[PDB]
Amino acid sequence: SIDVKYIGVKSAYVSYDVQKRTIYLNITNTLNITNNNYYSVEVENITAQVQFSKTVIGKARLNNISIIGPLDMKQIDYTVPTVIAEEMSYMYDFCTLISIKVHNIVLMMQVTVTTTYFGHSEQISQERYQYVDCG
Amino acid sequence: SIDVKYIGVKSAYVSYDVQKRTIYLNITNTLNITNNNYYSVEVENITAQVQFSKTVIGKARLNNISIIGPLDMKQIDYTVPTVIAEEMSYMYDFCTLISIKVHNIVLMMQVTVTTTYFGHSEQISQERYQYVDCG
Amino acid sequence: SIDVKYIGVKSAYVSYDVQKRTIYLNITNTLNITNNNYYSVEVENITAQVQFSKTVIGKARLNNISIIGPLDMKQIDYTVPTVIAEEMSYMYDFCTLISIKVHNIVLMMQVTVTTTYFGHSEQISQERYQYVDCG
Ligand SMILES: *[C@@H]1O[C@H](CO)[C@@H](O)[C@H](O)[C@H]1NC(C)=O
Ligand SMILES: *[C@@H]1O[C@H](CO)[C@@H](O)[C@H](O)[C@H]1NC(C)=O
Ligand SMILES: *[C@@H]1O[C@H](CO)[C@@H](O)[C@H](O)[C@H]1NC(C)=O
Ligand SMILES: *[C@@H]1O[C@H](CO)[C@@H](O)[C@H](O)[C@H]1NC(C)=O
Ligand SMILES: *[C@@H]1O[C@H](CO)[C@@H](O)[C@H](O)[C@H]1NC(C)=O
Ligand SMILES: *[C@@H]1O[C@H](CO)[C@@H](O)[C@H](O)[C@H]1NC(C)=O
Ligand SMILES: *[C@@H]1O[C@H](CO)[C@@H](O)[C@H](O)[C@H]1NC(C)=O
Ligand SMILES: *[C@@H]1O[C@H](CO)[C@@H](O)[C@H](O)[C@H]1NC(C)=O
Ligand SMILES: *[C@@H]1O[C@H](CO)[C@@H](O)[C@H](O)[C@H]1NC(C)=O
Ligand SMILES: *[C@@H]1O[C@H](CO)[C@@H](O)[C@H](O)[C@H]1NC(C)=O
Ligand SMILES: *[C@@H]1O[C@H](CO)[C@@H](O)[C@H](O)[C@H]1NC(C)=O
Ligand SMILES: *[C@@H]1O[C@H](CO)[C@@H](O)[C@H](O)[C@H]1NC(C)=O
Repeated sequence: SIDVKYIGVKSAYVSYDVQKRTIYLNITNTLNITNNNYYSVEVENITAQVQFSKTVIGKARLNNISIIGPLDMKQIDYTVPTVIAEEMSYMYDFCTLISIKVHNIVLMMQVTVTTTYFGHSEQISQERYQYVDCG
Repeated sequence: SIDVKYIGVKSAYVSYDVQKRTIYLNITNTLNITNNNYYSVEVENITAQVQFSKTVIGKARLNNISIIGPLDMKQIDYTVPTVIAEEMSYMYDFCTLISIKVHNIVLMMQVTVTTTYFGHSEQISQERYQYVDCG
Repeated sequence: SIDVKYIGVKSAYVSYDVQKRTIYLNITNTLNITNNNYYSVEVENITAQVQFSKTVIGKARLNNISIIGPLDMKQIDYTVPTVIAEEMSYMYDFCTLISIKVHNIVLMMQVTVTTTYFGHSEQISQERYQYVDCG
């Protein structure tokens, strides 16, 4: 990345801003902007690139061979009982939340067992989070 | 990365800002901006790049071979009972939260068993968090 | 990275700012800005790069071989009972939170078993945290 910007409200190169209930009288504004941008990003000069994978098996006895990749979830139990017994009561639940395994952003790249790779990998995440808002 | 910016409210190269209830009279503003940017990022000059992987097995006896990658979750139990018994009571739950395994940002890169790689890996995360807001 | 900036409210190269209830009279502002930026970042000059992995097995007897990567979670138990018995009572729970394994930012890079890599790895995280706000 080159230019990553997070701005809460207002982003401006030039901002002539006047707010409310304001007197803006007898103003002479002169502005000259000579802006130039030159970009040379991700230039590659490879005369020879070689990726080689070789597997050779000869008169071999293989048994009980197990290969497991990443992210192996096994024998997982969730138990969230919710028992509510009432007896001449006044129940007032305004905003009650029961969240189980809530995912917002899941970015996965090159999650493998055997990988051979060359170059650039980029991940960018921007957000403005707000889970619960009870007024 | 080159230029990473976090700004809460206002980002400006030039900001002529006037707020409320203001008198802005008899003003002469003159502005000249000669801005130049030159960027030479991620330039690679490789005459010869070689990646080599070789596996050779000869008259070999392999048994009980186990390979497990990362992120191995096994035999995980969650138990969150919620028993509520009422007897002539006044229940007032305004904002009650029960959160189990809540994920917001999960970025995964090159999570493997065997990896051969070359270059640049970049991860950028920006956020403005707010979980619970009870007014 | 080159330029990492965190700013709470206001970021400005030039800020002519006038607040409220202000008298701004008889002002002569003259501004000249000659700004130049030159960037030469991440330049690589490799005549020959070699990565080599070789495995050779000969008349070998292998047994009970176990390889486990990172992040191995096994036999994990969570138990959070919540028993509430009422008897002519007045329950007032404004903002009660029960959080179990709450993740906000999880960035993972090159979490492997065997890794061969070359270059640049960058991780940048910016946030403005606020978990609980009970007014
Ligand atoms: C604004 O400029 C004009 C022309 O220069 C002038 O006649 C006028 O009086 C100015 N305003 C005030 C409030 O003086
Ligand atoms: C920008 O404009 C102003 C306005 O008169 C002038 O004086 C200045 O020479 C200009 N600059 C360029 C680089 O054109
Ligand atoms: C890539 O092309 C040629 C061959 O290597 C080289 O002379 C040139 O300078 C390179 N270009 C850049 C932008 O580096
Ligand atoms: C391992 O080998 C034994 C006997 O050779 C077999 O009973 C067992 O099932 C094998 N393991 C697996 C996971 O299959
Ligand atoms: C603003 O400028 C004009 C012209 O120069 C002038 O006549 C006027 O009196 C000025 N304003 C005030 C409040 O003096
Ligand atoms: C910018 O503009 C002002 C306005 O008169 C001028 O005096 C100055 O020479 C200018 N500069 C350039 C670099 O153009
Ligand atoms: C890459 O290209 C040629 C070959 O190595 C070299 O002369 C040149 O200076 C390089 N370019 C840059 C921008 O470094
Ligand atoms: C290991 O080998 C024994 C006998 O050789 C077998 O019973 C067992 O199942 C093997 N282990 C696995 C995990 O399969
Ligand atoms: C502002 O400038 C003008 C012109 O130079 C002048 O006539 C006026 O009196 C000034 N303002 C005040 C409040 O003196
Ligand atoms: C910037 O502008 C001012 C305005 O008169 C001028 O005096 C100065 O020479 C200028 N500088 C450049 C570098 O252009
Ligand atoms: C890379 O390219 C050539 C080959 O090594 C070298 O002469 C040049 O100075 C290098 N470029 C940079 C920007 O260092
Ligand atoms: C280790 O070997 C014994 C006998 O050789 C076998 O019973 C056992 O299961 C092996 N271990 C594993 C983890 O398989």
